Amino acid sequence: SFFTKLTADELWKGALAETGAGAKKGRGKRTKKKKRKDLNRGQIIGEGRYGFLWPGLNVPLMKNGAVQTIAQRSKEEQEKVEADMIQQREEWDRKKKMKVKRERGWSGNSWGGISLGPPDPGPCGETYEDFDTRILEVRNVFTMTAKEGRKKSIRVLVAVGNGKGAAGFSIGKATDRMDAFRKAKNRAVHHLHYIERYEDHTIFHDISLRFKRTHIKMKKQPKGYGLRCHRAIITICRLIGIKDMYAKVSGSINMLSLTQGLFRGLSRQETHQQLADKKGLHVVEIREECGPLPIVVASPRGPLRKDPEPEDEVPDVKLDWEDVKTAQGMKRSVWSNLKRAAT
Amino acid sequence: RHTAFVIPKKNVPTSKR
Amino acid sequence: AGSRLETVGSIFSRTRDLVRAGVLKEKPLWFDVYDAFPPLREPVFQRPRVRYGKAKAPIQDIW
Amino acid sequence: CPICRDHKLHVDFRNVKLLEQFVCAHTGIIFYAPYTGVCVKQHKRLTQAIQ
Amino acid sequence: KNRAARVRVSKGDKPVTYEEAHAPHYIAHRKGWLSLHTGNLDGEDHAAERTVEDVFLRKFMWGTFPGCLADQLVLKRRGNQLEICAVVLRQLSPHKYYFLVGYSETLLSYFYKCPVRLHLQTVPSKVVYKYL
Amino acid sequence: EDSTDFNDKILNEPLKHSDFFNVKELFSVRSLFDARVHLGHKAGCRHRFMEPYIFGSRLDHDIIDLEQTATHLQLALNFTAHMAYRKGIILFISRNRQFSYLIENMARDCGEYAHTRYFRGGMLTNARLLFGPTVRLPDLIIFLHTLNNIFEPHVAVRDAAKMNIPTVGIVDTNCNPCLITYPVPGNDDSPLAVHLYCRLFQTAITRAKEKRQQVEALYRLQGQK
RNA sequence: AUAUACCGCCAUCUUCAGCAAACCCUGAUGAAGGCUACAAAGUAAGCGCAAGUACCCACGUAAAGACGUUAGGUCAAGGUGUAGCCC
Ligand SMILES: [K+]
Ligand SMILES: [K+]
Ligand SMILES: [K+]
Ligand SMILES: [Mg+2]
Ligand SMILES: [Mg+2]
Ligand SMILES: [Mg+2]
Ligand SMILES: [Mg+2]
Ligand SMILES: [Mg+2]
Ligand SMILES: [Mg+2]
Ligand SMILES: [Mg+2]
Ligand SMILES: [Mg+2]
Repeated sequence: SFFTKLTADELWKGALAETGAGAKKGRGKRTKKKKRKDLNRGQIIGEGRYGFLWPGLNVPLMKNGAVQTIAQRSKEEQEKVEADMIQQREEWDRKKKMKVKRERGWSGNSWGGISLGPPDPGPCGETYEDFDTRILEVRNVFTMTAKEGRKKSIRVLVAVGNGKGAAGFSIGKATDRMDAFRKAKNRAVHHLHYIERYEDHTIFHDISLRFKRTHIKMKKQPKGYGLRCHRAIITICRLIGIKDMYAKVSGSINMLSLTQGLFRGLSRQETHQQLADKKGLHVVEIREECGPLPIVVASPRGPLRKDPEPEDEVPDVKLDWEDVKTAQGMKRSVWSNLKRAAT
Repeated sequence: RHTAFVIPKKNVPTSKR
Repeated sequence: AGSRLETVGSIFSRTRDLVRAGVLKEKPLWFDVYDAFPPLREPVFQRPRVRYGKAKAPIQDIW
Repeated sequence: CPICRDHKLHVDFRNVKLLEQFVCAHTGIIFYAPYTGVCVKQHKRLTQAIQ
Repeated sequence: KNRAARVRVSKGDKPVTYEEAHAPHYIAHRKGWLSLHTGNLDGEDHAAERTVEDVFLRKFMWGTFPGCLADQLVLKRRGNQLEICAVVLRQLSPHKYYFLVGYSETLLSYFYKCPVRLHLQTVPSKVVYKYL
Repeated sequence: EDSTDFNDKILNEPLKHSDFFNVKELFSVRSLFDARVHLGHKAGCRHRFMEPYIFGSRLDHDIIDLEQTATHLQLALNFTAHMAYRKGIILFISRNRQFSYLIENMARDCGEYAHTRYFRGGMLTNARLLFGPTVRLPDLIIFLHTLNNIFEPHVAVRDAAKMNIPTVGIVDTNCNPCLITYPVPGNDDSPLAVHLYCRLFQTAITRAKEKRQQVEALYRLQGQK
């Protein structure tokens, strides 16, 4: 009857079943979720099936300076309004269904390598338009509770960089994935590192550190070598601005230890000026391309030492078998020096 | 098919003291 | 912005680099005073460790 | 691929500005196909135009 | 737990009105009544006929002013007269409001054989009491 | 066109002199020795990063070398005087209840701020919420006592470094001076020494504040004519 | 038909006192965690308790009583998603 009729809000609230026991603990499949539709969007007050034209409501009150009278559309004319209304509905529905093209990361369904944009602007006139955010890891962590039981939480690792030596990472934890992206992104700009770059394209020297159980052996390379490193390192290096470098990860491939160890070793690298000041000597660069010419890249600001460093017949420096095995043509691997895309 | 995820429009705080 | 990495470097080094990178549009008021009249030791965090074996403190008794 | 998706990009020996994008500016070496993504047919036509 | 006429708490972005923010145990302490007639007084009659008229009026005005009602109706009866008081949004043009006022007043006077008068109070946006 | 002259003459000029405010005449090594500024804690309490400043241990009682204190205190007073000349916010922190009254009075006397009470977590690293978005944090934090009541470093020492705030601190023989930008090695327990420190920082600040009013009046008067 | 799709109205713990957005910090930036008043990292809008109010007061009794828990109860109040019947 007419007294057993509810409102749209009550009908959709019960039809969607958004708030229910099933939603609470992963008890409902999302393959075919029901979707709310507004059935009043394209409705005009005064338009009915009979095709009546109400002056002042459906149609203009006055025509040619005189008040109109009650009129009713003809069958042919009213049938053309229903079909044109349908086309509007289909057009609206079609546009919503269409999906805008997206840019994938490392994998199609992987969050890693996806950009989150610049961090949110600060209240006190602070902006980070020159920074870029890139996701490294999105984990779904669970915790047993007394009442709810097994509740789902999101842990997100992101890195931010301006491309000119400034970069940082952070962790975001929340129940919604969109809230974890904001926290990590906005908190990474308050924990920024400054990475020194040799000629603005690579590190000053070969780095070989170990964070906990993760081993990272980076190498300095010339221009045009490109980035031949772990995909996560390639994301961070672009953020820092390192064009050319080689890196190998051994041990545990934990993203957080690989991220916390990379920023640690790239911040503790000695430049050529520091080396000169520390030893009061000239740092001379020798290149095969330039032959025997000595290129002075740094000189001490203080008193230049008059005595040379004592030559060492043999140096007691720990070597790496992986590097010695490669130079002597003994490291056979069908996965090294493979043709890949530009990084 | 991949899961379709796009950045949602940021909300504006409604409740102010 | 800034940098809350108290363990990494010192305030002078962290501010000197970010100001040169562009992150900090204006350098802090104290920055000029530190460069002109710096301290004897750069304030870098260092973790205290325990002495082991035969290592001993240099402190001598005043007799 | 980059050369086949645009019909206005003509691999000719007179189009030096397009051939410089497939040669390293630091080593003067023609990139392999997987680097740029071009097909074997166009990579073989670039090498001839670059030579 | 009790559910009747209660808006459950949310993250904080849900705006509720004064009437919608109070439960039934405040109906005579912090709230009034949306309808005022004599049917329910001691020794009065026709309480079942005034109630059906109220239920129909709220649905008639809700579908006759779609999307324009900020708050619930306040129905008033004084003798023969019936006064409908409503708060409405300013989105709709005045021409359409005057039309619906002259149409609704007249139709409801011939349906309930009584003089019906409708008093609109436009507001820019739905008055917000607090955010639950 | 007029700012460059104002900045160069007023701000840059003091930074060109070794002792613009002459804070070396405010104290001496004998003035510190009479205030028991060399008396430290026992050897068992000694901290490992205060060994360079320890002259020795007389009968298990560390003696702080006053020759370094004078050199360390000169840099702190000059830095403290320059930041007051620049109209900087100086905050005094001390959790020793015995001297809480004295420190609060001096701050009011020298037109500066104090916090001798329990440090609520977030004063500095969360000031926007606690005070407001447009809040201005201190430009210089002076630690008269770097340790708390359970003999551990004050939380502000670590929180002031996160906010890139320069710190001045009176470190004893059981204190950590690693995050203190300008550390003065001296006794922080005797009441005869804390009265000296307070009197010295209060004198350097009042001088600097009055020194800028003299430089401005000259510029203002000279500028008109 | 399905209360194991739901709204709606409830039971129960509740003869409880906690829930929680947004920040901050710790743990080497692991899951996690976050107090000491002679105080040692927490600050907190909002909801609830509380307070008010009703009945004969300040008392007491009502009422109220969050978030959650038990896929608790109810498709047979009514409405309704899905599926099914239509001589
Ligand atoms: K239910
Ligand atoms: K039913
Ligand atoms: K049903
Ligand atoms: Mg795929
Ligand atoms: Mg009950
Ligand atoms: Mg002491
Ligand atoms: Mg149930
Ligand atoms: Mg009571
Ligand atoms: Mg009860
Ligand atoms: Mg109560
Ligand atoms: Mg059941």
